[PDB]
Amino acid sequence: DSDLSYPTVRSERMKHKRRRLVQGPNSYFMDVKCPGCNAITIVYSHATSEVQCNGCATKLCRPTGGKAMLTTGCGFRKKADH
Amino acid sequence: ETMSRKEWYDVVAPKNFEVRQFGKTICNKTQGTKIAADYLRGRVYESNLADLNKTQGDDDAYRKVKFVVQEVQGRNLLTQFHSMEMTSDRVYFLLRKWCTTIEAAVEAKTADGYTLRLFVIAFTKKQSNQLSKNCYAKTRLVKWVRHRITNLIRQRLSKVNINEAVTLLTRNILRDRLAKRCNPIVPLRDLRIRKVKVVRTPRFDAQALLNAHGEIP
Amino acid sequence: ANETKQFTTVKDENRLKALRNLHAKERRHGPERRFVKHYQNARSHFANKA
Amino acid sequence: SKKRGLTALRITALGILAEALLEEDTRLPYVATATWTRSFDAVSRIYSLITENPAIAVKEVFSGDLTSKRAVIMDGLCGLLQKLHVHLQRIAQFKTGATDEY
Amino acid sequence: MTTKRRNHGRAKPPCSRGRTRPVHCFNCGRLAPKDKAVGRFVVRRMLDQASARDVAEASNVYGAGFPMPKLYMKQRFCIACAIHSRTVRARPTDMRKRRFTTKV
Amino acid sequence: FYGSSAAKDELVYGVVHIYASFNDTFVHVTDMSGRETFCKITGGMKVKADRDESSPYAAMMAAQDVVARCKECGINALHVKMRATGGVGTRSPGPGAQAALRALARAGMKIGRIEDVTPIPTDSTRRKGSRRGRR
Amino acid sequence: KTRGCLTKAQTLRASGNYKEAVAALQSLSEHGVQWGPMYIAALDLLAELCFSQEQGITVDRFFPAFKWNRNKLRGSQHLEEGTKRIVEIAMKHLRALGERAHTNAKATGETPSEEELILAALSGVSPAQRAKERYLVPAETVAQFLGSELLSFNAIGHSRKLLPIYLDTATELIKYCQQHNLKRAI
RNA sequence: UUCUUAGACCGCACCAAGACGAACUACAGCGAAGGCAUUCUUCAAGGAUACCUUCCUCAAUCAAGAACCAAAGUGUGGGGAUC
Repeated sequence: DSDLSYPTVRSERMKHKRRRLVQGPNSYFMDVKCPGCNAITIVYSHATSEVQCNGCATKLCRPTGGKAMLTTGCGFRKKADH
Repeated sequence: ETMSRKEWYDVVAPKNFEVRQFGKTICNKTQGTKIAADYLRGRVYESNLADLNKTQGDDDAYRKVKFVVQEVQGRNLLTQFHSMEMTSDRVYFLLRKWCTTIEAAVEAKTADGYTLRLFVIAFTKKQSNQLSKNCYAKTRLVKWVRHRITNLIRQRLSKVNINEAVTLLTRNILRDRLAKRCNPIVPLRDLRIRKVKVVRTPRFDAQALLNAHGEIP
Repeated sequence: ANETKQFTTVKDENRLKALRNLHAKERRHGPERRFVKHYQNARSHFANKA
Repeated sequence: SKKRGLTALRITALGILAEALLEEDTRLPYVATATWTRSFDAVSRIYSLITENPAIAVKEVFSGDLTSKRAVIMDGLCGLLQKLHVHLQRIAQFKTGATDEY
Repeated sequence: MTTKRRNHGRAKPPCSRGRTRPVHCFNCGRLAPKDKAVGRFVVRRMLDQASARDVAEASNVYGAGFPMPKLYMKQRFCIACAIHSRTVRARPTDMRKRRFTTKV
Repeated sequence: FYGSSAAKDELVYGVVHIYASFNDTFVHVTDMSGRETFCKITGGMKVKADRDESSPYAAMMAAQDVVARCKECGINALHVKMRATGGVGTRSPGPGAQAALRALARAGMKIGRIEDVTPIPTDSTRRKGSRRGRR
Repeated sequence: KTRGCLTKAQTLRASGNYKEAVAALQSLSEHGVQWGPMYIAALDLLAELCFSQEQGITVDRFFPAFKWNRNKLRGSQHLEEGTKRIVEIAMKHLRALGERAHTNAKATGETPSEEELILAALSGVSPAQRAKERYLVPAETVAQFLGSELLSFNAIGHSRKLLPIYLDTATELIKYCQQHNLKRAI
């Protein structure tokens, strides 16, 4: 059990992102809608800035932490990785 | 001997404190150009709390309340608040190892000329389900407490006068309002007011004094 | 919510809750079942044991 | 807001003050009374400025739409008043008619 | 000669600290680091059991179930000072390596 | 006698400072202020010997002859404050207490609110002696 | 160990600041002077006095006091007296509260104005005959709750010498109800 | 040995000067080492973590040369409480 050329789920998913056999990212993109307009802006999950709503300006996120955190009352769908 | 020339007097305290007299003292005659009456003033006295005051006084006996003489009248002696304190032995009971400690020294003003310092102390407290033998705080955590301490003790006492103030400290009214704010910043085990002290005093008055003792027994 | 609430304490061990169960003005009526049970919490006033 | 004697942005300054005060509260939630009024008062003073000495709308930049001014722009329009309407309904919506609050 | 302790008689592992503050012995006023010196915490009766009765008797506050004050202090002994007064002792080379946490 | 004009048979408190050290005892008596005294009687005086100043016999033999004055002054009860050698000296007291207290209490004085007031520095400069101590 | 507190409570209510008196009664629970009283009853009276200022008492927080008081030991002939005293204060206060509520209702509503009148007019469909009943529904709730707890057994009674109390309390409770309006319960 | 009826020692109140920052203080933290513990304000720095950011071998180690370095010592001026 647990061949090292063909691991399970468990024996990958834990590990730090460079210590897989793949060395993928760890992040994704999203779409976000504001109450004050009809738009979709496309925003980065670990944004690390304040981003002004596409065509509006009010800030859809705060840059805080190692993962950025959406401004309140703004709805958010996710997107694929593919 | 000396004892022939000795007089007697009786100290009195404000009407904040329930038991008005609490002591009996001694002094010399006013013979000579000395006038011993002079040397009754600028004295100081030490009473326990719960002794000077009723009665009793719960777990309050450790604290020391101390006075001065502002003015002589009669064979009585009239006073005003000077310092409040605590015994040594007490503090070390509430001080334990594997916990943090916090210390703050306030500067406050009454609504009068009185200007004060309120030394404080507090300690962190382990959570009830905690499995860790550290209780230690960060730095930002600590500093907030001492911030949100100084502010409050300068906001309550700013608009409160002298006799109006002391009645809080003696009864431990402040401690309530303090700790119940503090706690969600980081958990506290105790807060106490370790010591209280007077720095700058307003200048002498007859009426403001006598109005704070009311009737004199 | 919880400020206005005090304590652990429902409305109530025992009769009160039964009395409110008893009937509705919507559905379920009214009188339905009678309890003979009552509960009151009492113990000696010291601190672990006498 | 008072600046030093002018009233140009004063207008802008009063605008943001009403919008900021009305939103914040953190309980329970909602606003009442005092805090509700300290936005209403500002809006009335803004409207007075708009009536009177204005129009005329000078220094910095003014418009009206779209870009940033911005309680001013939302008071265009009048989304600002809409936010007072929303919050008043809120206060009401929680407390049931009984005591003098009503 | 050898090494007789892994610690080296200290609470300092290498690659951690360079110097820890000296302190003044309770007894003779010798010095040593904080780590080397042996700490104890006393919790010491003001009066005897005997004595306490003969005071509390007269007293207007004590012996109501209200306890009489105790004296608290900490004491930091030097190594020689310690072993002398018999706070600590030499032990077998199998029971030398033992700990008891801070629990008394 | 020179006692109080206040009351009769109702307690009058003094303050009593019991200084304990390894080389002497003192007993001292004051009113409440500490600006005026009633006694100042020291263990040493009751012995002739440098050796036996601090030993428990000396202490007690002071305390007796203190209350032998204080009664006449009308002091019935007492408040007691226990002290030790210094701030750079030892926190531990001498053997001149557990002597002193146990005399006074059985000499027909009352007692209340015993305290420990002794110098404790936040910090000091140097303790007397040296890096290697007395040896 | 009863004075150093009552005074503390006095400070928390007489200057108004105001949940403090209740906090003080809680602090007050014995030790150390459970049945002297010599003023335990007096302390109890101060706690009872506090009705109705919002929040913090609404006096459904009372109840601990009844349980405490008593509150042994009863190795003396004061058990009956204590029970009677607690009941008496509670009843007296209840009557007073009722009286105040009644007065308020009678007063405003006939008359109006201007605020009551505007509310009635609004939509609001309603008299002030109707509206003033707002006082009454709370008054009823407080009374109902007190009865519901009071008569159950810490209070207690029951002995040859303790149960004869219990009927008196019931009579006081019920006669009072008959005066006014009411009643779901008891 | 030494200090005292020229009132020592002791008690209380207050002022002066210089040094230090107890307990909490730990098989804990930070710094390249030597080293660093009261509080508030302020000035520039450093490490770790987070990133689908940018650049694209710019690195490792090291005679010469250079900077830093406990306590004791030397010089000039200042301070002088404790040891």
